[PDB]
Amino acid sequence: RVLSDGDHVEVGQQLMEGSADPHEVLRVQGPREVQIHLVREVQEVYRAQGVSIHD
Amino acid sequence: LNDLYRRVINRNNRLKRLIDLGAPEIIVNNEKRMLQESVDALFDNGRRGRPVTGPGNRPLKSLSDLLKGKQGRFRQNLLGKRVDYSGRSVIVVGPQLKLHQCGLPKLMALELFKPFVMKRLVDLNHAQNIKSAKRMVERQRPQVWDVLEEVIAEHPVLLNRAPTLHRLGIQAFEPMLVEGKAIQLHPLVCEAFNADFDGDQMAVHLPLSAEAQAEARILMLSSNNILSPASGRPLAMPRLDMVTGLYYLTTEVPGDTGEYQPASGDHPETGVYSSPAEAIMAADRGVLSVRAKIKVRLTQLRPPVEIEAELFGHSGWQPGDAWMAETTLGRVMFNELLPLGYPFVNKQMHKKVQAAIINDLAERYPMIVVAQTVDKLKDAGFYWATRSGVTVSMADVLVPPRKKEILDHYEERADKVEKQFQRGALNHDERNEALVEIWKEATDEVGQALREHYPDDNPIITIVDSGATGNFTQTRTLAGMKGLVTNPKGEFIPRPVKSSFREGLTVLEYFINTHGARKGLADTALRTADSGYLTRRLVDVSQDVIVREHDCQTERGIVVELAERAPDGTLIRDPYIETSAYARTLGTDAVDEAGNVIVERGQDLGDPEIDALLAAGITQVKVRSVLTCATSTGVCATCYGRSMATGKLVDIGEAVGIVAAQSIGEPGTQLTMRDITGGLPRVQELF
Amino acid sequence: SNNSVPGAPNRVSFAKLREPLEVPGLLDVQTDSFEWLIGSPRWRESAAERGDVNPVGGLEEVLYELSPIEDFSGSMSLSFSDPRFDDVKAPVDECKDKDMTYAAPLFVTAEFINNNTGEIKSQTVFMGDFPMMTEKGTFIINGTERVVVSQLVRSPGVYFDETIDKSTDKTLHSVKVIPSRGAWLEFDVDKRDTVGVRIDRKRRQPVTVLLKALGWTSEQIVERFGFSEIMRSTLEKDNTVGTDEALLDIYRKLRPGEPPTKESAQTLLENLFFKEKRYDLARVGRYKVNKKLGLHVGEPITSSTLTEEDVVATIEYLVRLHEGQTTMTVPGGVEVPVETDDIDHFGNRRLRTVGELIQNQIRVGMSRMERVVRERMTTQDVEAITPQTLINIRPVVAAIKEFFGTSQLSQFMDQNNPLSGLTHKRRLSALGPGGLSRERAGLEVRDVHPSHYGRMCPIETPEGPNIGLIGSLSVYARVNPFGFIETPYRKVVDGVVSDEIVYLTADEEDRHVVAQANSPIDADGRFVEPRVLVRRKAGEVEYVPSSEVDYMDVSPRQMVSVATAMIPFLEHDDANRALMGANMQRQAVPLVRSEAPLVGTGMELRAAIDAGDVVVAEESGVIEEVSADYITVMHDNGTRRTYRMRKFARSNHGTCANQCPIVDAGDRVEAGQVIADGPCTDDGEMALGKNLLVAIMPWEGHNYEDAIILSNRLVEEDVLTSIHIEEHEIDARDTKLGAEEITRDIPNISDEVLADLDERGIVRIGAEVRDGDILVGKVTPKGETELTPEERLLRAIFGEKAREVRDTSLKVPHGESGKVIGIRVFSREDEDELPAGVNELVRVYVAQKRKISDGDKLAGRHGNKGVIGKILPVEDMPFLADGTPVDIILNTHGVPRRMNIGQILETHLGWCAHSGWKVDAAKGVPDWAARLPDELLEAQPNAIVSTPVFDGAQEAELQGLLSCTLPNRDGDVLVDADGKAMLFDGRSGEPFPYPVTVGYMYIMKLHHLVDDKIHARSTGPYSMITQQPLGGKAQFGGQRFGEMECWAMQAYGAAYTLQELLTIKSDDTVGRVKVYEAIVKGENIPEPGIPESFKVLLKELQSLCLNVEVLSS
Amino acid sequence: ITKASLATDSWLSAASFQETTRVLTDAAINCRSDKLNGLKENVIIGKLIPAGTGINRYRNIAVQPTEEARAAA
Amino acid sequence: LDVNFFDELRIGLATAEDIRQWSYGEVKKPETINYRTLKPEKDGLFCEKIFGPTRDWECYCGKYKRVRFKGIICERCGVEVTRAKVRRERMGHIELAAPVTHIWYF
RNA sequence: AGCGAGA
Ligand SMILES: [Mg+2]
Ligand SMILES: [Zn+2]
Ligand SMILES: [Zn+2]
Repeated sequence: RVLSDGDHVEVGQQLMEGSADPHEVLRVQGPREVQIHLVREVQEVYRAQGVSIHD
Repeated sequence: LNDLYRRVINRNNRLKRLIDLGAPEIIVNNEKRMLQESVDALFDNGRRGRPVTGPGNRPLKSLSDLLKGKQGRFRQNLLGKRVDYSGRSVIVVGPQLKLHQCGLPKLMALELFKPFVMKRLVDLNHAQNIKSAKRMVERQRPQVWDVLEEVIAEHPVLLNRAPTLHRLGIQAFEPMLVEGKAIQLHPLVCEAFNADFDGDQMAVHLPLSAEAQAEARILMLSSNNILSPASGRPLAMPRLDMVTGLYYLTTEVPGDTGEYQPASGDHPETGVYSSPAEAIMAADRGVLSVRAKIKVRLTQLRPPVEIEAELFGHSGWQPGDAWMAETTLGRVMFNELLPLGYPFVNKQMHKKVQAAIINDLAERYPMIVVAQTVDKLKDAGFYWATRSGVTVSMADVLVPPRKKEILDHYEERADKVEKQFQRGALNHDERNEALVEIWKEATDEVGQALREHYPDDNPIITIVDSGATGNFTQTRTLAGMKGLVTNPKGEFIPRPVKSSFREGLTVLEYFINTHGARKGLADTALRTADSGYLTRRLVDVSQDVIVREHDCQTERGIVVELAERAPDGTLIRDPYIETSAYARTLGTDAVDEAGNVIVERGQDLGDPEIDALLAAGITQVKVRSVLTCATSTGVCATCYGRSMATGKLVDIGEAVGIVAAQSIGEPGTQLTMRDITGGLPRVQELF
Repeated sequence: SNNSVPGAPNRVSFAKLREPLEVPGLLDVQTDSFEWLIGSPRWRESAAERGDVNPVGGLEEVLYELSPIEDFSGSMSLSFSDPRFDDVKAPVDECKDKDMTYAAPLFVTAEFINNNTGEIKSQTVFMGDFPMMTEKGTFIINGTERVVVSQLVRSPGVYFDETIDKSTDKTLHSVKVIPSRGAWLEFDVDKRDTVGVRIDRKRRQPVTVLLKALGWTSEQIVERFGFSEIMRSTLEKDNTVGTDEALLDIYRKLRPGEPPTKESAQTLLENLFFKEKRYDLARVGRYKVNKKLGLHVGEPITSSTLTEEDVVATIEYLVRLHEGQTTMTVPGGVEVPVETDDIDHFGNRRLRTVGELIQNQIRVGMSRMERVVRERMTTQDVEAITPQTLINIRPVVAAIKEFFGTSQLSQFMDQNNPLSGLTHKRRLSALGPGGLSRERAGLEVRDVHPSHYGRMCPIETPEGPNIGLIGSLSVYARVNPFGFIETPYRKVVDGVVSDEIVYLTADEEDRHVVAQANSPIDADGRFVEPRVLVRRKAGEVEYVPSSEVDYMDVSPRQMVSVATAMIPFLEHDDANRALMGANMQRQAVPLVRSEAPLVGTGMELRAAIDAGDVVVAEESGVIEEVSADYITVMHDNGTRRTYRMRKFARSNHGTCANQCPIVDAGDRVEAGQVIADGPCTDDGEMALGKNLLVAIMPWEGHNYEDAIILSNRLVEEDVLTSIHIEEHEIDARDTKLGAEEITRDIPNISDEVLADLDERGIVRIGAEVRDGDILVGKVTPKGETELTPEERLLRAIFGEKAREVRDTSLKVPHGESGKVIGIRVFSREDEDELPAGVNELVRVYVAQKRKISDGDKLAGRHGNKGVIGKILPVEDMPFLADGTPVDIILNTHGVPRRMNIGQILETHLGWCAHSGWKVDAAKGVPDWAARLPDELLEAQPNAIVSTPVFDGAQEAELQGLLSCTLPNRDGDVLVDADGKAMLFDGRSGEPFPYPVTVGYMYIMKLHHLVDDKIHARSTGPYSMITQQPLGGKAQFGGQRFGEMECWAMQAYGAAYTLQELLTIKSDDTVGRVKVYEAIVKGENIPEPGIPESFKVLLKELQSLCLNVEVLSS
Repeated sequence: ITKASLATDSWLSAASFQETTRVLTDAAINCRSDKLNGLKENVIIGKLIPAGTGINRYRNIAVQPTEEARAAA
Repeated sequence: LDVNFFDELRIGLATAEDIRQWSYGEVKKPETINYRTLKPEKDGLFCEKIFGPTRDWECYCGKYKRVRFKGIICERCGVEVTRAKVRRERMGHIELAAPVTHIWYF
């Protein structure tokens, strides 16, 4: 469902559109979540052009 | 630099004299300030105030300018040096060479090996002593060629092609003499170098020490590096010509001569043949085409899994056993090239299928077999590509017959949008977007019409759809319509180009077109610069990530999702599983429905394991990774996982850091873009 | 009828349109500008035709602006006038030979006046040896040929820009007044609603402050500038009252550190702007300010300095633009539409041609000379001074010399082939003194601008790290007297397309509307259709208002340069491949024979004749006597003239400059006719390559990935071969020890090694030599050297001369060999003009005949390049049904995805040309052939044709022609309708299962020969301050094991080989001899030491007062 | 990544990397001693990298024939 | 010279005492080489008395010229007769009349 | 030091 005013949110749900700075996510969710974030984002940008790099 | 020193000494001496004579405070103070400025200029000229300039009005190279920058001492002379015992030449494809071989012109080899050949021809008494031998070689006396063949033998050599974007930019071959002045490279390694034969210059280096020769012969040998260190996909795989030849060989054409026909009541099937040899002997006659369905009694190729399981079941010893195979002769001739143990494939050889075959072959069989099979495959591919009958002619480029009707249909909408704008219905931006949408739709429509208009055997569709090279966008631009052309700012020209290159672009269409190509060429340069800088950064950060221990036994780990549960209830494999969970060591034992362990802790998690996990119905698996590695120094073998290149567990000395960084940087440039960044700048920001 | 020149090969063309204008004098860009600089009578007449109001030469202009000059008091003055040139001191060929610069004396009549008493003293002053331009359009400097390429630079004037401010998301406007050597004021508007000066890049202002500095009053500011609210805003915010106060604040801010005064402030501003001493806009600059602001549109131009009118109008325009007005009318000035300017628009990018560059350098030298004069005037005794003793010419001659040598825009001529030399002219480089450098240059200057159409080629461009900065002029482009680039357009009125041609600049095209050349005309001068294609102001190729399109494109191919205009079927090639093909048309080597292309373009001739490598009869007459060296022709009136050929002269890039006559001893020849062709010319047409039979099959992987396989026939019959001449120089200098000597007097020389050498220590002429052979025998005085006792004992064992004079003789560099064409002995003993110190300079010319082989780079004209994988015997070559073996076999896989099927089309057409055709017009003409020009329904075999660039052979016509391909010798058509034939395999013998595209392609031998690329190094010279042996094939190239190679080596885990490389292969000065010894004697390679670069680093860090120590442990 | 690199305990590598003047000034003020443990450093000074064939378990392998081989002699 | 005993590398500020300890001399004249005979000057920027002999194994004046005179200093010119390559190793120092501050730390 | 060029 599209995130809308009056909706209960999570502790990590991206509110708006666009990326988020990794410092903030680190401070909120510890080291593991920021690790997973960074790997996911870099892998995404690479995958977007069809180049395969192991995680 | 010496002059700066002279300035300092002059001013110091003058100061000494000024203090000695007894001078007003003003003069001596000024002289002291001058001495200060001189020492300043000496240690760093130009940092404060205008740089001290020399003849020609140029700053003097201060004593510190020797150290900084690209041209400083650190990154031109210490880590990167010019080296003796090296050569360079243009490269020409040689398909007659084995994968572990490279041509080397006679003069270049003679010069490179001049010490060794001297030694041998003095040992052989062709020359009395060293200096007579040196004279013998400097005039290339006829006797010094045979000795040269003797010495070069079994002496590995490295071949670099700048830039070395990744580890496979430099490989060791066994050199062989060739006549004229051109390093004859093996085609199958072309991709590894990304070296394509139109005036590339490949440098040659010659290992000397016993350790260096062992390293080159063992670690670096071209036949020992097939799989990419990045994603492990084979890099010696046939491509371009070979893949096309194999696609032509192994494809099936119904209705061809010598086909199978089970008709009875008048004659037998007349499609079966006693042995593959019989099939080739028939093909020599103008009877059997190589691409016809037939039934051959094979006695030397292993049947696929189902036929083995049915006819033999348990221990089918194929080298003597015989079985009836309903396939094309070309596929049989292909399957003879694979090792004995590999089952019969019986599939059309798209580049994808070739890649899968080579991957499985490397996973199972030892590397040497992989090299031999790949080389045989290259040979057959070239031969049958020659016979494939793929050529390009205007007549072979068929425009779509419905083009004009589509053009009219969509130009009508374009005129309608023009009219609506002329009545002020919408602003310039809105009508630009409307035209963009209308013309993109027209683009897709003509592309579909062209695709469905082509037959399958056409040279262009044959080359593109076999995976050999190129994409259908290029075909559609070639015949049909090129499309929307990019504004030099980056937007889309709403004209747009409506002409095929076969039909020939008009003057203005060409002028519009030039924008995009020029911008692409410009964008290549800056992007490769930034990519190189990024690789430098990543390498430095990871310059000290090397394996140290086999295992830390750390309980900690990460979780990877693998397949996601379907809403209807089903396990669909996650699309991006091949780069996430493959080649990883399980941190914890898998559990199924609170049942036994399908695969316990400490397994490489290769393809059968993931297949078993998917079949059993488990998604989340805890795998070990470098992130949660307990060992303080570097990482451990097990947590890092499988070496993608070697195909087995990592060694206790591998510099996985450098491999990592180079693998991240290698897809630079080919990493293109289409405000939040999303390209190489975005990667840079993330790191 | 091409006509063009008297001697004309009948190359029929597929053109549908007829050019109204012949292709201009492609070399005019240089010669006309230099003539303008001189003030030649030819330039005088040309300027008279089109603006006789003010014919003044560049020199004349410099002298005029310079003269008169006065001292500080004004008691005496000096003036210049009447520049003039004497006859050149020597002819072109001699100047080329003896290194001396082809130059003529320059004379100026000076005039010294004394105001106190009244006298005028005048005499010619001999400014110096001006370098002149040869007729071909190049200068000769130090013997070499040098060309002054045109520079692209932003014209001065007033430029308005607008940008959004992300901080407030508002459109803020700014203006730059760009002068020539001025001050750079800018009226920038910030997000805050206040307009403010930023004068000479110093910390902003309010504009009203400046205005009050000129002498404006607040009520006057409201009167002129009050209409806008920002102006009232800044008026109140100015909080600054009094003209004295305004000038005080400005003076405090402009030259701080000096004591403010109410006397030296008006002078400051007035000198800074309204004095020509420091703020010259030049003519183009002032013209642009006047046009853009519409102040003096009617008046002629002079006194480039500005007026307060100018600046106040600029502020007015800026504020109106910020308001959003469309048009403004200055009091007493024409209204002009208020709009923002562009930067890259060629109404702002002007061309500094050779004349402008040399004039600027002259002006700089003149400023220096005038400074010297003015300085010495304080110390000049009155009445004892005359101009000749007053003028010191040395700075001017020094400036011109240092310009023509080492100036960026004075480039070493590039005579790879006539086309390369031609295209080096007409080359516009955006980088140089006062231009954008590659680094600082952004990514937006490199891209095409819609204004480029007809003024600069979007296709031709370097592919390296230079794309965009350097381009080539369009064919029809002509340079504005103000330095802009004009293009021809036919004017059409009431839809009557007359032949009235008008040259329009960028701005004028922008105002009007221009059609396209290939818009069909009804033959009545009117458009046969509605919906005629059109371009407009902003550069948008948009749908068209039918009729009343004010202008049109003189012809197709107006947007292409000379190089790319020679690519047949260009319209079928992608821009990338066309760009490459144009680039590679400038790298073809001149072959021994040269053959004109079967398929080409109308430009194959004009390029050859304008390249100026080809002898053209000056006046008509009958050839009296012709020989291989010269042609003597008897003119129609008594007089006879002899053209002497140039035989095997070395060109600037080592190629041959051979000329051979093409006229017999009885022919009558008219003026403008070619009488002796050149390197890459065949009967007047540029022939850079050869027409070879080609197939498009992937053949056994030898033509893998754009690799090329050739018939040995091309080696046997010698259709691909190049002459290369290289010169080796050696000088007998003088030393403290003694002097070198060039003669057979050599130490320890074998009899044989001295056999080739003549008594004078010069190898015998026309002699075969090999790498290392003594070209010239020279010996240097050894002075004093401590000998070794072991050598003394040796010398005793042989009882021979110990000898002193050290041996250093000119020897063939490694990897070179050939015949000795010529030896030149320029000696001080012969009283030659040797540079100070050398006593005898000898140059030996060695020539080699290079044949085609593996590694050599070939390419067609459509970017289809490649090295030669193999050269098969003619027997195992695919041969057609008739038994003709193919010459080349390209790879099919390269065609589609490189998107350059023009070659394929060319291939088909080539075959059609080679076989010859005959359209079967038995029952009328075939429909597809209806539009074909006459005399194209029939063509004998080997009939040359031409397809113009954007108006050539339509694919339907190609199909039709390919259908009728009259048989070769017997009744058999080797190529079917499709263009593909059945080819027999040379090796197996069986015919190939499917037909193969076969035809004739025109390909070329590019100058990237393998012999010049192959290189090897085991041991040789090492660098000075560091080891790590010297790089470069020139010296002895040690191949750079750079950083990425180290990374790759580490990634393998290969450590010992890395250490070996970086220590004992490169740097370690002690290990190196040890590894050599081990190799020679067969022992284990020793252990590596410490590389010698680490210690130089240690010493340098220590030298920075950084105590660096290597602790043991 | 840049900061992580420049925070290493090896001034000879940081200096090789970037912004030479500042890094050397800092390391000098701290009397910092580089232990020469990374890869760039071992390259610069020209001794064997501690990776692959250079680490202390392979770099010093003892190789000798077998007693049976000595018996074959 | 140097060996594999490089276990630790140390960098630090060099005090004036250290600088004059490194130096083998004290250049005090701005003279490189004689314009005529092309030889280094005394106490110049290339002084053989400080940085060693230009050509190996002889002093400036030439009193000693062979290998057996290794490590000896000629009294006449003071040149230490040894290998020439040491000229890449030996440092000088200029005793500034007044103190100066190093730029890098400023 | 400066030019031009190949990949
Ligand atoms: Mg290439
Ligand atoms: Zn671990
Ligand atoms: Zn002495």
